[PDB]
Amino acid sequence: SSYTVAGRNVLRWDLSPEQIKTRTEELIVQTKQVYDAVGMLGIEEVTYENCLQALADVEVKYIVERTMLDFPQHVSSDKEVRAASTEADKRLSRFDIEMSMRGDIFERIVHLQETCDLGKIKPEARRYLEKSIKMGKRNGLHLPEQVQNEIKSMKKRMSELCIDFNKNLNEDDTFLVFSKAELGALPDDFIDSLEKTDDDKYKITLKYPHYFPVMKKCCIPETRRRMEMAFNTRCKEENTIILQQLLPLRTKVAKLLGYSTHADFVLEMNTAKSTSRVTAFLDDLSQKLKPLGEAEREFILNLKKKECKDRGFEYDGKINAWDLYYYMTQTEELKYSIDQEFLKEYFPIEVVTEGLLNTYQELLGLSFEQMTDAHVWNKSVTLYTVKDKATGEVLGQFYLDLYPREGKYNHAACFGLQPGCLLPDGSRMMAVAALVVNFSQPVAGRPSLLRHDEVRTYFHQFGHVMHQICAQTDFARFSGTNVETDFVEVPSQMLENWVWDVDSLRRLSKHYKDGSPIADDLLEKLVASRLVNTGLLTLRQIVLSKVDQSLHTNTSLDAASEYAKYCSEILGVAATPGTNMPATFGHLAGGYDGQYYGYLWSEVFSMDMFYSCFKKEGIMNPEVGMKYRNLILKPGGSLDGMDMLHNFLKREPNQKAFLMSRGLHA
Ligand SMILES: [Cl-]
Ligand SMILES: [Zn+2]
Repeated sequence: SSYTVAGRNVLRWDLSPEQIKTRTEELIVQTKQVYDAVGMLGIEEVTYENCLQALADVEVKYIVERTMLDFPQHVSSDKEVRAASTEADKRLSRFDIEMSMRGDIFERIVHLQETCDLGKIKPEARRYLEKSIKMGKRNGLHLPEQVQNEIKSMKKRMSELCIDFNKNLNEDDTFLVFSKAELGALPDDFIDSLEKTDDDKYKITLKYPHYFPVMKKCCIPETRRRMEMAFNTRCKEENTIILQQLLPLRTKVAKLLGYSTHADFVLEMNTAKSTSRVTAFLDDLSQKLKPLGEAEREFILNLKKKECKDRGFEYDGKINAWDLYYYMTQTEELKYSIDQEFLKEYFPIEVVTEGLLNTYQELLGLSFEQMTDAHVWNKSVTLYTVKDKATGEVLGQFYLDLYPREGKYNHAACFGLQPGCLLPDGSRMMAVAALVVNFSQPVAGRPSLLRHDEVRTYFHQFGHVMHQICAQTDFARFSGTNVETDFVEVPSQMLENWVWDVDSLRRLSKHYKDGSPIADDLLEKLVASRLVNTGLLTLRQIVLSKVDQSLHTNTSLDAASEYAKYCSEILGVAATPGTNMPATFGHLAGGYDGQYYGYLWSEVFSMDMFYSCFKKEGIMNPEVGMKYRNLILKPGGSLDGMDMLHNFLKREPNQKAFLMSRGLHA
């Protein structure tokens, strides 16, 4: 039933290494049986029930079983279960490539479109049919069989390269060792948490909770230099080898499919449509931010000269990559009176989580209840059940996995586990999501204290959770977050706006000892500090967006060189010789390849919506929140992104709101 919880979460995290391997093969047997059945049908005999429905039914069954097999590599504490899940993921990705490239299925899907009365099927059924054919042509099934086989050969190779690129980064355990003197100006609560080694020194990993606090706060520039050198050479040798194979393969395949470049190939499936529009979007936006960057660079450089004079260090006359976060943090302290180590005392994990959940219950018309003694992949992970408030309909569940450990995904993300789609049964399948982040854990009496950007990250991922859960579609491939890649960061970045509002921030905050609120004064300063460093922060995102495009267009260019070019030309902060940032750039192997612009692309749509509707009619208004839920979250990828923006805005979007959020004009 669509009004109940029990029996609707089919997922299990019991699995032994043998159980993953055996179920991978079983799943392939069961799924291939359906594709064989559809392929065996005569061309004249195919119909909705035995071809279209049969494939869509098995897609649901496949995707659900697959996430019990491919997800444990990201969250299990057992190393052997992670490797089995990894090897399962590689196998199943080769299986996907085989089924996607079957000419007999593609032949029958095309025949069904010409002969079937397209007006009698649902609009999303027409979409399934149009997209399935589009995929077929994008997999080269219109080309000769000898070309198809070559394309297949390279796609299997590219899959394994992509999986190896990210595995190398998650499995990395590079550390550096420093004395107490070398970690100067880092707080005691940071340094006491670190592991002591021989010769009374401390161990610093290159993880996000270690790296950024050192680069932000450490006052010894040699320490910052060594940490940045280490961070931007993680997996250098092995992932440089991967990129040198990966990028030319992407080109070679794209050219065989009839595209000039790989960037052109991916852009066709995005709201931006074409690489010309992306290049124009980034160059135009780079131009507008240029004066902000020039001003921010000049203030930072003056500030360095003062600190170098005061502390008596040598002054090299430039902003190095290792100086960038340090003086950006310091600019925030001087201009907005914000100490992030003071401010986090007001954001304890329990108070933030409660505040976050209360915010979006009210806004989106939902009810969350935590489940007790829930089946989970770790003791520290919790499970919540999402209900519609008015109807009482059970929309989905989400897991919260907030704390770091050995083997876990290093970065912030949201994973789709179950789609919110129709079954063969006729009933609705319950959506399931996992919020994955890395904030400190409670030590003794001191609880987990969140910095403001950690709260924002928490809100970011919860935007993906709500998208995954509120999305109700007929078919599995359109459900949840399966939208255009350059649209998928609309719902996530949207929710970040509630972390820059005074009323919302007061609702999210409480001091951990005495329970006092943040001062009215300091809340104004926090909301006003949104603009601080915005030039260089946005300019860095343009560098990455530009690099990502360049590496997927002209693929006879050195990746590190290309990064250093845009670093100097756009950001005005040089990449340090010997470091290759692209080799660490996990988005290039995690499905944002040629699509990293999508963050900035989406932020235009998120700000335009936030300013035009939410900020006008009150940011906690249920009618606007329900209008957002129904028009943006609910359809999933069953409609185009730009149509879903049109339905909400009643017009095409524009950059006015985005530009106002940066402090510009048009
Ligand atoms: Cl052949
Ligand atoms: Zn995101």
